[PDB]
Amino acid sequence: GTMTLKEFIKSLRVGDAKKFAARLGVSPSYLSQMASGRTAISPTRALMIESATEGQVSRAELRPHDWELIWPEYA
Repeated sequence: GTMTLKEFIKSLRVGDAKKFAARLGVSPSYLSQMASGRTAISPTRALMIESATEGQVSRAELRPHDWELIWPEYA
């Protein structure tokens, strides 16, 4: 990918980021905790974020320490 989840959210307008949290089925607080590394991004939600950002925030940035194991085919 090109950027981290935190970097991508930083770039959205506040209104857009509230809509992005809504689209992901999470609260803006939970999205923030995900972007700040305070809680895990589930494998499915990583796929959701990857597809929503057209690959800009990829599963490798969202599960940096075990993406090679969860998706051996992606590598």
